[PDB]
Amino acid sequence: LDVFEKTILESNDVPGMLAYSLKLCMSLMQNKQFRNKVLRVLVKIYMNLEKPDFINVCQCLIFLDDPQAVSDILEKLVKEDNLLMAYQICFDLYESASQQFLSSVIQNLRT
Amino acid sequence: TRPANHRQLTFEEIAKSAKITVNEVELLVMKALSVGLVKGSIDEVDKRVHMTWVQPRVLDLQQIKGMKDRLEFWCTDVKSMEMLVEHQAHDILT
Amino acid sequence: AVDTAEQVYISSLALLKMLKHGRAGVPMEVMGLMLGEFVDDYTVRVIDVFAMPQSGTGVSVEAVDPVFQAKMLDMLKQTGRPEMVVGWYHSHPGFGCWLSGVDINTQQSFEALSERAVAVVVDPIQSVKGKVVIDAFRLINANMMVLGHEPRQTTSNLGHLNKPSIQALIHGLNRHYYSITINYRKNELEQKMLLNLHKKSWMEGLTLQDYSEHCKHNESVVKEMLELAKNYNKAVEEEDKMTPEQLAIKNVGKQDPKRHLEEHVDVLMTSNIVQCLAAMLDTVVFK
Amino acid sequence: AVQKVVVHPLVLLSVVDHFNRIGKVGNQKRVVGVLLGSWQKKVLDVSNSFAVPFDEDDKDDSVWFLDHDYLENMYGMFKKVNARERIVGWYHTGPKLHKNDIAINELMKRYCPNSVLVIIDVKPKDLGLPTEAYISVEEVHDDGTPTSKTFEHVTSEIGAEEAEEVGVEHLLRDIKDTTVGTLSQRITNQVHGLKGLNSKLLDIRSYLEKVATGKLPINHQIIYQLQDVFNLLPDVSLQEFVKAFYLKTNDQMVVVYLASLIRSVVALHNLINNKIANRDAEKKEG
Amino acid sequence: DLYSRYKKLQQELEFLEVQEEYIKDEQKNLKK
Amino acid sequence: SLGLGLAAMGTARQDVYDLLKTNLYQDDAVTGEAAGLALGLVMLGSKNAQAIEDMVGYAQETQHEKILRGLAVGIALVMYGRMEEADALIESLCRDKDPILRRSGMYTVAMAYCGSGNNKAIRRLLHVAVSDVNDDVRRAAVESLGFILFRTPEQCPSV
Repeated sequence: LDVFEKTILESNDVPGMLAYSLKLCMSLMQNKQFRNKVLRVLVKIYMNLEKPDFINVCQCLIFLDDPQAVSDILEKLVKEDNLLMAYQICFDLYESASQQFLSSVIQNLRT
Repeated sequence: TRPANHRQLTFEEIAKSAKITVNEVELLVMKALSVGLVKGSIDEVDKRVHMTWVQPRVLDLQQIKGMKDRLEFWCTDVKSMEMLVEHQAHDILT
Repeated sequence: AVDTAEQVYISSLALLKMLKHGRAGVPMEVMGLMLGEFVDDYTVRVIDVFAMPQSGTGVSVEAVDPVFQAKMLDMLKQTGRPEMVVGWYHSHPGFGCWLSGVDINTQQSFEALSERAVAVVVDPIQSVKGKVVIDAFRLINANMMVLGHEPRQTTSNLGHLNKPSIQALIHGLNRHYYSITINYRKNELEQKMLLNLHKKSWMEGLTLQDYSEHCKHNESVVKEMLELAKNYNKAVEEEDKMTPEQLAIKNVGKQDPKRHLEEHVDVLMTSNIVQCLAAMLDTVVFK
Repeated sequence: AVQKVVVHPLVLLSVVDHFNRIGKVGNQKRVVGVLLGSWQKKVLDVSNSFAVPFDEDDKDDSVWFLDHDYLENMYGMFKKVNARERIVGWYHTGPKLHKNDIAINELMKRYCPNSVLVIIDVKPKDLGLPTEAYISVEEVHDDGTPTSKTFEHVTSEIGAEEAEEVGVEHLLRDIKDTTVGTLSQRITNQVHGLKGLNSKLLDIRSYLEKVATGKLPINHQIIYQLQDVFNLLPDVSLQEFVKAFYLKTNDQMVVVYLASLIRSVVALHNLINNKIANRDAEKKEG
Repeated sequence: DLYSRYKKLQQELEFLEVQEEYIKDEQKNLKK
Repeated sequence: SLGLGLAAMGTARQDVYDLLKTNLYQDDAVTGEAAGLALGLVMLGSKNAQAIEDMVGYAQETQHEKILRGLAVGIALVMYGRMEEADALIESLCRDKDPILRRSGMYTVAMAYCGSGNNKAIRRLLHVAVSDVNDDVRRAAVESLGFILFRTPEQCPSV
């Protein structure tokens, strides 16, 4: 895990090298056991990036099923107070995620 | 009394076990084959007889123990030689 | 109305009574009753079958006294549990399956009390081992044949699956009756206990086989297998010759070596490999 | 007296459906019915059956009933509807040889002289043939009683017929072991019948449970055969039984060695029959 | 991208091993 | 009931499950698609194993066929995308004598591997497509291939 986190925090340019690695770690991934261990650290560094990407931290999350982590960063965008960038974190969540996940996350949105 | 290995007694042993001379035991065993109580064959020059079948008798609760243990290891022999067949010809029919 | 998805469930038990009574008096049209259990407007279940004493001719067959009928049903109520007559059958001998002009008439008598009396034909000649050709029918009104109106209002993708024969189409199908798709009610109650009861043996294989003659039979084949190979020492030698598609039509008067020469090789193998292996187990097992 | 019996699969099946029809009693019922058939050429035939009403109470289990009017009229119908058919005896569903079947046979022997019975199976698990039949013999003899009568098993098999072979082979449509080649014998009686000999070695192991602890009658007429089996145990491996065994292996394998030699040449002639159709079309067709 | 060459040719044996089994059991089953 | 479970699809509502119990135990043919289809819809991907035990324990003793048919789709739909968590049931229905329930076992592995390119499915999902004798189950077996392999449309025309 941490030498893979060191691939993305090294002397390496990022045009798109932190994008297709997310594609490889979802498409040709063997099991869920090595998927979630890789996928959870690839978007905390996106939060650690100077521009937090929004569609991939929601795309990974419904693969990871965290009904509280999207509400934590929804709080950050309510704290930031712009529905322009609190938008694709939300309609990508409505389009992709299931009805039960949107019925489970709603306790964390109104609280 | 003798096992199924040999059961091949000699004429001198009958001369011991029945205290009768040599020139009458052949006259004795030809009677025994004629009545039907025993089924075997008679040699004369090697002085032995190949008895094959004897008349079945009765037995108490001790000779069944002989038929208990002699029967019991014949179970695993039927087990052991068949165990090859369900293992070696297994893919030939599932 | 009906939906032409009628799906008549029968049994596993009735059809053997159908064919045995159908074949023991085969060239005459034998017939009987169908004693079953009704379910909803779509399906029907026929579980038991019995016949009657009959009197017949060449083209017609009748029944006799009705006192046989009521006394038979009383004895089947008291032994087992009661049922109800779901229909009737008959047996075209070697014809096929259709309603003839007299077969349609007693059907017309039976469709009045209950309107769902199933008419069944069994042919115990056309049935070789597989197909058992059965094809149960039921009438349609010839009054709607006069109207030119097409009945039965197809509402399921289940009717037009089996195609009728042309010979049954020469007859009243489809101007006075229709066909019904059927299957068979199968269960471990019965299916396990006809498989594991019919083709079974006990000693046919733990025994040897005519030990002085098996090796003798291992020459009764090999001796002519020499001269049959002499024909195989002949027929290949006339190749690089006239275009062996010609060597298919021409050789239909006499036997070829090539197919007959691998015929005995299977026979000369399994006769030996079985008899060699079965002898070498009795050495181990029997002392 | 009787060579063997011949049972059709219909009457095999015509008990099971009645066993379903009385299966709602739950507690206890044996199916007992009238067996119909026509024995000819000293071979017992079985064709048709039904079942007669029959009950049994456990306390004083010597009280049976056969409603003979149901036996009179329905056979009279069956004698009408098939005059070739007649009575052949009776049967019962036969799990474990119940006690009333010593005089059920004597109750209805005034119809059939050799009133044979048939024991069938309703829960099939075996490695044999799950149809059993006995015969009635009586004896004023060796030791037991002045009035002694014990049933004796005549051998049993399921006969087929050209009418019903159409039916049963349509009714199977299931897992099958057809194409009898080198392998059907390996599994019908080399995999199977060796384990068939298990439950017969283990069956006499079950009588052996009386050595000092089991039931009180001891042997007298059971051990004359068991004394014979260890006596008729086969010959040991010292004689030319060793030598004449290698003799025939040295004869039976030569035929296999010739037959396998032929198998290689035939497929090699087939190999050129594909090299005639490979090279002579790539220039022609392309 | 040889690790991408490895998945696709791990996906080959993933996909080929079943196919050679798939026609193999037809061989008896069509005969039956 | 078909409109009711459709709007309450995958919702695990107890209120729709209440009147769907008494719709199920009617012992009636015509309620067969009414009960068993909506009984799976409201429990989509729930795998509530008592309700599976209620369903597979019910479609073994009834004597109509739409009640054997509506539950055949309903018990396939209670599990969704499980990858290992259906396989004891998959072995259970495929071993059973029921041709509908063997056919129902084919749809369940088809929904336990939605888009999943697993070999462990494709060994015996497609082995029973060769060997099984009913034509109903053989049509369900080959129509389970696109539902497990729509993730790559390149390989499916090749097989």
